[PDB]
Amino acid sequence: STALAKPQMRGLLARRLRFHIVGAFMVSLGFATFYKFAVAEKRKKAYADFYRNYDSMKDFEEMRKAGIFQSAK
Amino acid sequence: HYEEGPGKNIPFSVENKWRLLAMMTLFFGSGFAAPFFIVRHQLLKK
Amino acid sequence: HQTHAYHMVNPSPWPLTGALSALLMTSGLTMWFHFNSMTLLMIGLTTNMLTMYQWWRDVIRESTFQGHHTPAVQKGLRYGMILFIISEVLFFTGFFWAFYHSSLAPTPELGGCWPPTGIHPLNPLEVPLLNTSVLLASGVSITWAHHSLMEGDRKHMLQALFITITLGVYFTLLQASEYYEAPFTISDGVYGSTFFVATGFHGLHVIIGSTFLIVCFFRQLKFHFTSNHHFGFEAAAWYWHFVDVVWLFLYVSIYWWGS
Amino acid sequence: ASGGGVPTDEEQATGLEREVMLAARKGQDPYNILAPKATSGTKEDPNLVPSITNKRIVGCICEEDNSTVIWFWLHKGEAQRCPSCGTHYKLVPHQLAH
Amino acid sequence: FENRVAEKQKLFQEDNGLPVHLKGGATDNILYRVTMTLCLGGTLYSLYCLGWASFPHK
Amino acid sequence: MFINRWLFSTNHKDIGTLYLLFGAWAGMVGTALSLLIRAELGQPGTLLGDDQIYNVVVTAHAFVMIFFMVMPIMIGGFGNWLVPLMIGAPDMAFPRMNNMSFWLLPPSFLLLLASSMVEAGAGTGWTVYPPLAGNLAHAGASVDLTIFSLHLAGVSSILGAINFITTIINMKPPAMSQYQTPLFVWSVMITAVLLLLSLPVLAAGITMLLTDRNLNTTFFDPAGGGDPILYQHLFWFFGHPEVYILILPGFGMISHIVTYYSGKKEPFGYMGMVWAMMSIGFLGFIVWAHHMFTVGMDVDTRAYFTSATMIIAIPTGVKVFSWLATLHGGNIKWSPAMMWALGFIFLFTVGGLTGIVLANSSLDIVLHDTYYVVAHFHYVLSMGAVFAIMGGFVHWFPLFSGYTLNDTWAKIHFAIMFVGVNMTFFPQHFLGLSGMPRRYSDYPDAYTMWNTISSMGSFISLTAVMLMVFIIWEAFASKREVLTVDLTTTNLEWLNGCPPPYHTFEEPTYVNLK
Amino acid sequence: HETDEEFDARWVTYFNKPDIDAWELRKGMNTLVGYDLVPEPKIIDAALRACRRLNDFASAVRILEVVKDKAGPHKEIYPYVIQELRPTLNELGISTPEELGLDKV
Amino acid sequence: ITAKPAKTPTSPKEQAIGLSVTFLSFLLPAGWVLYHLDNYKKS
Amino acid sequence: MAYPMQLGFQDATSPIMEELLHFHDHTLMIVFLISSLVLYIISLMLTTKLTHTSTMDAQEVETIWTILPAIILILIALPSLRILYMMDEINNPSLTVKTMGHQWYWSYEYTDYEDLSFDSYMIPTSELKPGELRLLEVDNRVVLPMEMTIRMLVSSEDVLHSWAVPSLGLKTDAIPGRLNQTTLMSSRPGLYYGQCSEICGSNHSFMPIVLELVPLKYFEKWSASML
Amino acid sequence: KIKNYQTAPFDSRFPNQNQTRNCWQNYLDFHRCEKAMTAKGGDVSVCEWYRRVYKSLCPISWVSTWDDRRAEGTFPGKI
Amino acid sequence: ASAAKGDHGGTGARTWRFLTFGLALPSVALCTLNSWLHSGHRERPAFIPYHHLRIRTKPFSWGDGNHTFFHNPRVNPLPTGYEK
Amino acid sequence: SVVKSEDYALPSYVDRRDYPLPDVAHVKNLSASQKALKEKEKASWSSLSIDEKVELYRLKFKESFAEMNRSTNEWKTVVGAAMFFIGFTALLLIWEKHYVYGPIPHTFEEEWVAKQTKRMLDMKVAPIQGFSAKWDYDKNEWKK
Amino acid sequence: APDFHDKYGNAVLASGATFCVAVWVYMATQIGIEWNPSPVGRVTPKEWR
Ligand code: HEA
Ligand SMILES: CCCCC/C=C/C/C=C\C/C=C/C/C=C\CCCC(=O)O[C@H](COC(=O)CCCCCCCCCCCCCCCCC)COP(=O)(O)OCCN
Ligand SMILES: CCCCC/C=C/C/C=C\C/C=C\C/C=C\CCCC(=O)O[C@H](COC(=O)CCCCCCCCCCCCCCCCC)COP(=O)(O)OCCN
Ligand SMILES: CCCCCC/C=C\CCCCCCCCCC(=O)O[C@H](COC(=O)CCCCCCCCCCCCCCC)COP(=O)(O)OC[C@@H](O)CO
Ligand SMILES: CCCCCCCCCCO[C@@H]1OC(CO)[C@@H](O[C@H]2O[C@H](CO)[C@@H](O)[C@H](O)[C@@H]2O)[C@@H](O)[C@H]1O
Ligand SMILES: [C-]#N
Ligand code: CUA
Ligand SMILES: [Cu+2]
Ligand SMILES: [Mg+2]
Ligand code: NA
Ligand SMILES: [Zn+2]
Repeated sequence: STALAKPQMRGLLARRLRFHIVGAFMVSLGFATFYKFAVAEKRKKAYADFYRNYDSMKDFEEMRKAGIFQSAK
Repeated sequence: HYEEGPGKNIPFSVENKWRLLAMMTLFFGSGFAAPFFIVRHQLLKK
Repeated sequence: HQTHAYHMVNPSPWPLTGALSALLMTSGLTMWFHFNSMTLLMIGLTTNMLTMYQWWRDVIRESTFQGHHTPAVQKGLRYGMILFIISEVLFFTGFFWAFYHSSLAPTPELGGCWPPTGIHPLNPLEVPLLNTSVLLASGVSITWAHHSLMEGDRKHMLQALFITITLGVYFTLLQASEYYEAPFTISDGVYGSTFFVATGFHGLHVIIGSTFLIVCFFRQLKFHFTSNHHFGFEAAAWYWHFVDVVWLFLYVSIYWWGS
Repeated sequence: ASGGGVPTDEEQATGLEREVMLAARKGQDPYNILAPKATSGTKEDPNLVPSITNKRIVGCICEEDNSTVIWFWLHKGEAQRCPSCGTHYKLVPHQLAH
Repeated sequence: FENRVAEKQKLFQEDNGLPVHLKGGATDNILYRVTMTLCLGGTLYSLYCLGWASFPHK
Repeated sequence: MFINRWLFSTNHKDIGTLYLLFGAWAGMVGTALSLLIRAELGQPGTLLGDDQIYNVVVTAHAFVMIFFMVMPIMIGGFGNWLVPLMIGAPDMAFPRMNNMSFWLLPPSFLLLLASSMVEAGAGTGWTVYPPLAGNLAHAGASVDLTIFSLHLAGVSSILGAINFITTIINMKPPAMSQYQTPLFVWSVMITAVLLLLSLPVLAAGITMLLTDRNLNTTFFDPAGGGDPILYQHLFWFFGHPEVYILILPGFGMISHIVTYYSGKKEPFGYMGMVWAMMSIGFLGFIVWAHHMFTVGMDVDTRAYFTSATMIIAIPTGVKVFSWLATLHGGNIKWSPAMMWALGFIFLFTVGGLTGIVLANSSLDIVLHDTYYVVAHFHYVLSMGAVFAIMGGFVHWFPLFSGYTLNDTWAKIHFAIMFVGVNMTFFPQHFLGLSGMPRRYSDYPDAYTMWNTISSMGSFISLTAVMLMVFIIWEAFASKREVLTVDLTTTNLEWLNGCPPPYHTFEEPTYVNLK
Repeated sequence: HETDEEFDARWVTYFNKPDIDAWELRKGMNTLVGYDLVPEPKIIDAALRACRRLNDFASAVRILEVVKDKAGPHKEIYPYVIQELRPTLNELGISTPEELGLDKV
Repeated sequence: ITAKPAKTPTSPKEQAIGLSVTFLSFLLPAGWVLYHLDNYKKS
Repeated sequence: MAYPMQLGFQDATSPIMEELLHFHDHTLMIVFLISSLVLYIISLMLTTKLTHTSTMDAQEVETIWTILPAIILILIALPSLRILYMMDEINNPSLTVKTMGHQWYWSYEYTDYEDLSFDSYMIPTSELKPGELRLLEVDNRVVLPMEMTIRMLVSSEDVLHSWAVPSLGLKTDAIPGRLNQTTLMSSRPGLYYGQCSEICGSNHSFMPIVLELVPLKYFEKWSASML
Repeated sequence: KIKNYQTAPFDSRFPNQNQTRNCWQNYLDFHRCEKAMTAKGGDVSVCEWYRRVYKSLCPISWVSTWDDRRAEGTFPGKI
Repeated sequence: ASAAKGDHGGTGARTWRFLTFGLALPSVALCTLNSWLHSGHRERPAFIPYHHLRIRTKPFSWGDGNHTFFHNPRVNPLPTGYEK
Repeated sequence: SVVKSEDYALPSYVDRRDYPLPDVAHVKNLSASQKALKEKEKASWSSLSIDEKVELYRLKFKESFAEMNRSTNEWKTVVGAAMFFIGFTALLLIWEKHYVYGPIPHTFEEEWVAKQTKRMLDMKVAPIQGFSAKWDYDKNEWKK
Repeated sequence: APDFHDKYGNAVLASGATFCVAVWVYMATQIGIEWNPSPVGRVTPKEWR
């Protein structure tokens, strides 16, 4: 036989809201970070790596040899 | 002056559920079937 | 029995006859344009006239004869008229927009200039100026009509209203002769197109406005208007000022600036 | 310059238009054109709500500028209270036509 | 002209249960039937015209 | 009796009921047309073997859904039944003109069906751009019949808009200001001001098209000094307000449904919701040329239309967050109407956010005239309007009929519809980003996968529509009559009973000024 | 607005009014459960005594049910409140919903 | 909302009939046109 | 061209297309955020028995949810407008090619020096050579020199059409009586496909665009041989 | 002769997307020039720059239509 | 502006009639003179078959299909020139 | 007990978590014993039995909080039935495939596709990320 | 007293799911639909010229 303490009784809904809006925000910043990493930076690097030593005459000659052009056999 | 109340404020009868079924079938059914028939008509024209 | 002041209207056939008349006139114009026949059109024009005649007859019955136009009813009618005229102003606006678009940037087909090569505009100082003085005058004589009616003066109401309608009719005959005399037609490129379709919708409104004033003339003759309750006359005066203002914009834009 | 010949509303208004005009001249409002002014709304001084029947819908705007209107049937008999603010209303039935 | 508004008012307020569009008497009924016959007749004619125009007249 | 009541009506409730029947019937037509579209596209190759017929189907699908299903239901249907009730008015201001707005619609629909039956149809797009819609590329009566159909539907909505404005301004209780009318009445008033101003501009532009086709005018024909682009400005100057016209009464109903099933007496931020609908209405007249970014437009005009277009998201998001804030702390009731309103909030957000991608004229150069645009508007507009209409319809069916629906069947229907519409339109984003044009009867083989899924989704929504019909049959077949409805104290339209009598507010409400 | 203490004190006074009628009792409880809080024991104690003065046993039990409901998933609140009220419950002969079998579905 | 029990209850069997009839009214006519589309195209 | 199951844009062929992909990535991040934040806040509102149904004060939370959106739109508009104006910047083309829309095929005119013009029609499916692309191939391709600034001018001789090549970020409507300009620069050789992008009637779906990008010297001999 | 033309350069009088007036102005200039020359006893070759520019810009069908209309007496611009 | 006159005590019937006869109808009589003076037929210009004028993309739905609705033989040439 | 439609304009009884004290008692007519119970209730509640307390509750109110808030198995019927109609949709799609659609173009045949795929690699379709980027031009196979 | 859901709930759920998965699997794999999946990792490129 012990008494129960007095729990918080006031502003329960507002407390739940405060708590989770902060979590909603953090999901967003830790996701922003992810999207910026798996998609956006991945793209800049794909393009940058592709073009760094890209040789367009060499690319053309391989296409020309493959027979793909009307204007160049 | 007019009938008032559930089932009386409408241009169609709901006195019998089967007659109602038939009418609703024709009413929504004609709307739905019309574009198929218009396309059939235009195909058959040439 | 109601204890508000609003009007509950007797069930009426005119909405349906008006709707069918719109279908006949549109079907009709189609038949005329494509199947060389005027029959549908003639029928929808006839039923349309009959619908307007009876529907407005009934409004006169409901008001002068039966007393349903309380202040609250009359106030709604004043909103409805104003809204109506707004919608007509937006309608002319799309024709003004067409005019300015084509005249501000004339394409090479026209000669690259406005008026186009080969178009000889009317002199805006001849019959168009006359038309302008006619419509402006009729806005002064209708305001005299309006004050006479409010001052209780029947004879001067009828006289000023008569002068107003004679000026509308003079405008319409002057315009019909201008149309006949013009060396350019509706088929003369976008100059003809914009000229005729804009001034032509304006002329139709002058005919409608004139008809509305003639309706008010006959009702006045029949003593329907009181010195304080005469919404039909107000509405026709508002619509009349609308037709005058549209003319002033046509005059300044098409006849003067576009010349 | 002038003359007469144009009827007045006093002469020629008829039906409900005439009725409203005649009542207005007596300061009365049988067609509900004006908004009623509130009493203090207590038990002892309730808002008095005329009706030609034994119930009438009341809309209570509890505080000035509320956008929410509180709606309820007021029935003949004891004063009722607005379920949002408690202000008191009492129905006062019957007549309008002699 | 004389003001015969009061007569018209007496006629259109007569307690006979008639709708306003028919309350002027027998002529209203005629004009009504002419209007409605032309409208319903013209509409059936437009349906006829549609049927005819729906097919090539080669 | 029948003819007096139903052909000669001067009653707002019965004319609202006729609009709902008319709009439900149009809906079955526009639905069949959309399933013909998706069947053509459901596998690579040709189904109809006739691409003029495909283009006529696409065109009719849009005009029917927009002019005959959505506008009649929202404004004629819910606006007639609910607006006079919600302000305690005895009817519309012009109850007899109201009946002609209704009856103009069957003739306008008949003209539309006539244009598809004569010649080869109008295969123009619902935008009806010349010269394709002119008398050389579309010779004969079909496009004129379409134009006349629009003229009648235009007259019907313009006289409707005059009726609603006047009714809402002039017929409230003497004590009720404008800032005391429910948000649905605000949404109808704003919609009507836009109808009033925009439809006469369409009427002027399609009239010019009619005279170019039949009186040798050359407004849009460069051989007479005309310009096809001028028609596009006239059309979109109406067409943008038109899109807000189609959704604003939906936002009005949404606000009432969210408030009601949250157990709340009022929406959150009422004056913010008013402000948002007014700002959207105002700004809806200055963004139209974002429909024309590939026409050959100067750059500064492009920068301005991109920016004015973005600014509209601001008032639109206030409304989304205010619906969330209305739900917040609610005693949430999971009725079928609440599910429709929640599905609305989610679909509308998705579609408004692809709108934001599109606002960027530089990205729109590549997305314009592709399925990315079809995906935008079937989310924000199409499903947004349909979900609000289904929400409103389930919520207020017992009010209009005096009978209840089966809530379980109605939950089932929502669920099927939500899967169908997402399976139909989500894949079209992929099709549009990868470059599939819109208005196509067939596609390069790479696009097969998403087309196939999209066409299959379309049949799932068919099944939901057939179920909807049976659900409405079941309610009228069983006749469970309504006894009690909660929250009448802040939902005046329910307070005269279910259904309410033919004449309500014969004695007006009593409201004190104080 | 006001402190928690002033809010609670105003509610206490509301329900302590000796001649509170049945209408006021309902208006006060139905307004109060709109707030984001479970009412302090001293507010519920005043409402319960108002039930006594109005000879309404059933409403006292209903008041206990709605306290429990206002706590949502905070299962510690209701047992604490009942603990705090137990002298008043004893004094007035009010059985709890659980003692009545009225917590069973 | 509360309501009375149905005045004319519609049993599971009657539901099954109203539902089948409703689905057939949409399916058969369109099914018939689509099934014969070849016949239209070359005719 | 697009490939099976593609989710996003075709890979960029020009620096301007590449810019647009990075700008779409920025935008769609934001789009994702917002939509997720929303779906989420919503499920939050809907998953508690706790209630609070009395009047709530709005003018405060309205600040956040008007200002935050305005900020976000500015974070989209800034790079949006920079791209818009960058693409509008003067560039000095070495070549102008006209294309004219027709029902249903494209004609091309290269008249800086000689009168070279020809018509470009879709290859019918039954005439495709093995390994060619249904609806995409043409008899005569638009040969152009790679790595050079080209001015395209676009018009029509009948109804509207629209000349599009998604991998280059290009779409310019083809309007009769009007001459619309766009510039094109391919960083690579190869074959680049688009499709008519304004509804122009029965065969809107079947008048594609195929660009053939090769070294200048091959373009010049191809030109000479097409006279 | 101060030439060496690849294509028509940027013309700040016609900087935007619609190049119709660029084409038309050059077509006019060329023919105005050729008229001023072939009249007053001089050389059409001073007109060559406008000829090159309108040829580069203008659709063949426009040039062709405008040439027919000058022959017919129905060309609406002032030369 | 304030025009160049006076009255303004009240704007009544007498004032508006004074304006109708003293200002408005006299303007109309002045304009009618200035018109029925500059009227008399002007010399019709040489016919040139400009392709932006006399448009015919569809026959008009009256007459022989080639005459405008208010065709004036004197001053409206057909696509092939003025009539006989 | 019995509620009537023609009572719509009168305060009514409701069970709602958020409106605990509704505007009228659930039972308003009392039998002789129910009237003696209401009398008894004017005296100390300690002298009421448990049964009598319950009976007083059930006179004032229809359902308890626990009764009115109980969860249900309805979701199973909703999710099962929706999957049933979705499954039924597949049957329409099987029918449409069997009777409406003919053969799709020859460009989807396996050998056509292999040749097209080589050509797309030869022309280096989407060489940065989308397509050819995924082919190994050295090892002559798809990147693992 | 058990309602419709208590009595049929479990069976509606189970067979609804079973039925839906079976028929969509059949439609997807057994009747000749060409989904046109990526060749990547699945098609061996073949000489076309
Ligand atoms: C319901 C009708 C509706 C609505 C509401 C919208 C809303 C918007 N539309 Fe759309 N739109 C169409 C119907 C609609 N549209 C139609 C039918 C078409 C094409 C028609 C055709 O060609 O046939 C179309 C086409 C269209 C185009 C032309 C694409 C093209 O053809 O190339 C463009 C581009 O600017 C556009 C942009 C937008 C935007 C920015 C909104 C906004 O008003 C959306 C704003 C809403 C949100 C953004 C979600 C809510 C907000 C938040 C959660 C707050 C915070 C948000 C941010 C900070 C971004 N739309
Ligand atoms: C092809 C041609 C076609 C023309 C088209 C027609 C349209 C016009 C319409 C109709 C106009 C008809 C006029 C009616 C005339 C008589 C109405 C009878 C009423 C009357 O007699 O009004 C009198 C004035 O009338 C009057 O001079 C009437 C005077 C008319 C004035 C106009 C004439 C111009 C006068 C020349 C002077 C010009 C110099 C002007 C310089 C200054 C201007 C700024 C005032 O008298 P009273 O004592 O106050 O009356 C009390 C009870 N009636
Ligand atoms: C006398 C001045 C007042 C003008 C009224 C004149 C009467 C003729 C008929 C009614 C016209 C009124 C509406 C305006 C419509 C278009 C053209 C009207 C202007 C006009 O009358 O133009 C005439 C051409 O008429 C033509 O083609 C006429 C072709 C007549 C058929 C008109 C076609 C009607 C189609 C209109 C559909 C309107 C849709 C509007 C809907 C409202 C929005 C819902 C000009 O004659 P012209 O020989 O070319 O040139 C003169 C050279 N001597
Ligand atoms: C050859 C001619 C054919 C042309 C076709 C169309 C032409 C004719 C239309 C001309 C308009 C006639 C309108 C007459 C309306 C008479 C009814 C009337 O005027 O009704 C009044 C109410 O106003 C009311 O409804 C006001 C109602 C306003 C209607 C005005 C509408 C203008 C109509 C335009 C229609 C075409 C639109 C434009 C097309 C591009 C009655 O109230 P009071 O006057 O206060 O009287 C009561 C007092 O007596 C009591 O003491
Ligand atoms: C876009 C939405 C469309 C949804 C898909 C509709 C799917 C279910 C449709 C069922 O419809 C029918 O089925 C037939 C066969 O299954 C048809 O009979 C045809 O087939 C026969 C046998 O193959 C013959 O017995 C007949 O004479 C006959 O014409 C045909 O009439 C039709 O009504
Ligand atoms: C946006 N339309
Ligand atoms: Cu050419 Cu579409
Ligand atoms: Cu828009
Ligand atoms: Mg386009
Ligand atoms: Na196809
Ligand atoms: Zn109150």
